[PDB]
Amino acid sequence: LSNEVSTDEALLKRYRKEIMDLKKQLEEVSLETRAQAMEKDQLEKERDFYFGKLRNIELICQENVLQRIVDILYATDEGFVIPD
Amino acid sequence: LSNEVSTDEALLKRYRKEIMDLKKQLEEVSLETRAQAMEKDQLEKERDFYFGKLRNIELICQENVLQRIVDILYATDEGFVIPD
Repeated sequence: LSNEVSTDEALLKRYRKEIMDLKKQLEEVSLETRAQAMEKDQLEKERDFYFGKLRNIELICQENVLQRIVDILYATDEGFVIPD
Repeated sequence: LSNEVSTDEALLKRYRKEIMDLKKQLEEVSLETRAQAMEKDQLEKERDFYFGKLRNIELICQENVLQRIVDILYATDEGFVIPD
């Protein structure tokens, strides 16, 4: 329990300022989340853009230099690998 | 200007509840932003994982079925294309 004895007007003024600051923060974080979501969608489109080529390259090597192109498709690259 | 005449205690109680709700919202949006940032990093690693294969496949086709593998690398795929 604080030993400060504030007036009711001063505490109301403090609460209005905290509410104002919290609303400003909430809208800023919400707008940043929207911008980060759009950059996340762009990264996903680029990922699917790249994978669409690897998938078609695998189909070309399947029906038949061409050999080690397959090894790259299923190679472990820095902790990640495409399973069978 | 509202025609309501509230007591100072009732308005303080209302302000404390709004501050409590705003702080809860701010922490929830902040935690969601952290989770979305981790999923965004995973998408970026997967994108770079895929591109690392396309880059090495281009190097293999450069030094020399192999023909149309290059066409796929530089093909326009649903509004996106890798420039020269």
